[PDB]
Amino acid sequence: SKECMTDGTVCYIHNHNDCCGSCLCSNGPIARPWEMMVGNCMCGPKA
Repeated sequence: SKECMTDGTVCYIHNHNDCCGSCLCSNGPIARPWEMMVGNCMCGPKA
C-alpha cells in the first residue's frame, strides 16, 4: 500500500514530503512579490 498527495498541494523537498508526482517550480516573472510571490513549488504529474 501507499499514501501520497495529488498535484496542486504545496510540497517541500526538505519536509519529508512524499508526492506521487514530481514537484515543479515556477520561474515566472515577479513584479509584485508582496502580494503574489512566484517562488514556490507544488506537486505535479510526471512527464
